[PDB]
Amino acid sequence: MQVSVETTQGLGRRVTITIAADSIETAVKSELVNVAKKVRIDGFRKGKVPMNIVAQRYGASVRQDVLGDLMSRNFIDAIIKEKINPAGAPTYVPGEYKLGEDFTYSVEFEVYPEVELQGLEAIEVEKPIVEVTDADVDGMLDTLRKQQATWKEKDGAVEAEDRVTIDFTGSVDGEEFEGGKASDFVLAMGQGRMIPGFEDGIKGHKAGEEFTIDVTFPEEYHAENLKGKAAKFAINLKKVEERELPELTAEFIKRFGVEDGSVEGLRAEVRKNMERELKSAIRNRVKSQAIEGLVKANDIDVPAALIDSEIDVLRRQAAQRFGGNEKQALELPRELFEEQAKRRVVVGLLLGEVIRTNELKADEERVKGLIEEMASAYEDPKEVIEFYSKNKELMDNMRNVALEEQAVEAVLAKAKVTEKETTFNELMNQQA
Amino acid sequence: VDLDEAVQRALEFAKKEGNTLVIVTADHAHASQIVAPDTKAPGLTQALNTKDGAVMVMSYGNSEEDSQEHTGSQLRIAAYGPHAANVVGLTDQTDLFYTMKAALGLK
Repeated sequence: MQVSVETTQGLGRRVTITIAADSIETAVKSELVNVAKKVRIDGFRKGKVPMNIVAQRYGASVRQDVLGDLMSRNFIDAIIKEKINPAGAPTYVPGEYKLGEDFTYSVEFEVYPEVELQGLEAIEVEKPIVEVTDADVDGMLDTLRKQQATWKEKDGAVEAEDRVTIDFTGSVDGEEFEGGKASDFVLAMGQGRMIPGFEDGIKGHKAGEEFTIDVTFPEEYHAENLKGKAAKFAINLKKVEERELPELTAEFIKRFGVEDGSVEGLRAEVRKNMERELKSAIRNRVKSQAIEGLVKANDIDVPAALIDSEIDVLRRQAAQRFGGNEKQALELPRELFEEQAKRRVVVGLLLGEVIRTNELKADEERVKGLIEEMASAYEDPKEVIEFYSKNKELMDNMRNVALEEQAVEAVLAKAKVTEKETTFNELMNQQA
Repeated sequence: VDLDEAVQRALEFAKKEGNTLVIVTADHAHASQIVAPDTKAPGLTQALNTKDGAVMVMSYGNSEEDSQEHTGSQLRIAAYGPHAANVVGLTDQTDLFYTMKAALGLK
């Protein structure tokens, strides 16, 4: 093969293949009799016209047609003898083609560069052994009661989780600031449209008393025009209300996924539901800490090929929830996916190198556990277990993710992972 | 001698205009978002805690089991799409003990 294996820059290697003039004239000629076979005129051809005339005159048009295929034949030929896995996208830049002469084309694609594992032991991860304890079960169920609470009033008693109606006239550092007043605002104690100090001056009093409270805006408080200043607020209590606990009626409580509607069945139901959410979110917690530590610790020039792949999956994922844009996903703004995808590539490169270094292989029983528990999140596990385990293509996909998780925990066994046992209030319940 | 303009009401009115509950809305960018991304200026108008989108996908018609069927598009039971037939054909020696296909180029 007549080739010029150059390199544009780093990964972008330019195998400028020039198909030999003789080889083109023969390959086109061999394709032209195939055209005649497609139209069945090959057997009607009595050989009265020699093959040179039908190739040079008639087949003068049908040249680039054949070259489109020929470029790919020399491509797969080249990368096999070069031992390159074709990264990038094979870019056939056609120099030119004369009548039956040599066809120069610069095939620009990427190669895989040197990967360096480092700072593996330096990575500080946390392993929060979180469960939904009886405190979390009843506490969060109680929050659900107080979110779906029946509105009521009471005569002069406010607490931390009640409701109030006030009109205030505040001043920050002595200035009647932006607004100053806020007339007849209904403060459901348990909201987050005000800072501590303010809410603490509301949630321990009764209606009739019109007083002031002293609050101060934090140093962390991102509003600099308020930050550090002490705000005096003349709170006028006019209404004392309560967001009263509603009835956990059998016909209501059953609707949370309980058959008979037993309270103990709801506590059990939210145990398994909140834990199904929880342990998957613990997985995301520990994994993303390890993953960020990996990228930040490690250096490699990242192939645009794999970036395009991860972007593409994120484009499908976006379009899926962005009205369900039917394969319009490809056109979605790349810049939204660019950085996070490139990150997800560095993940795949380093974790793949951790699979190599720690010589790992996916465990079938581990893949099984992943399937049955991921599917236990639905009322349709059986068809999922069948969809994966009766399909080697998708089972191999789930071996990929299993082995990727083995690669994470392989880095965790090296990394500074602080393991602790704690309640549901830890993980997602960071409402601050 | 026009001090009565500078002090007119409070300053101008109080300062300028009002609000539902008058404070200057500062962010508190911690949340369940652990120290991993940059995002030094998130903005984000309040939001809802952390986890919200779950029982609805906000697309097609997928929420209640009535209209969840057929258009069952909510990322129910996930899978990787690396491009091509995983191995493709040419892997030669990626030097791994099982073909990891998170991502793959060429097409």
